[PDB]
Amino acid sequence: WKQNKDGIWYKAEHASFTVTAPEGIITRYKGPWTGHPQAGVLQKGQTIKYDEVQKFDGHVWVSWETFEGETVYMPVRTWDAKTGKVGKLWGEI
Repeated sequence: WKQNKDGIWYKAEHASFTVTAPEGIITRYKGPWTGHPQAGVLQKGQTIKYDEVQKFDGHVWVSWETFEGETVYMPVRTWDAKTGKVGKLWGEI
């Protein structure tokens, strides 16, 4: 794990994620923060391959690049910054 200037915990990791959340997962642009503009919604059953994992804004995120070259961040589980406790995974890896 490594932390950048903004306090975003990131780590390299190459794996695939399949969304199992009933109502899908909302994706964001720019970074792993709920306040960033929405990039779409990944619905149940859909799978993506991420190249980096982040811990920020009370969640664990996975990121990847789209065909268009934009980086998209997706939350995958809750994260308590003060204790490090992580919640249920919203999909399979």
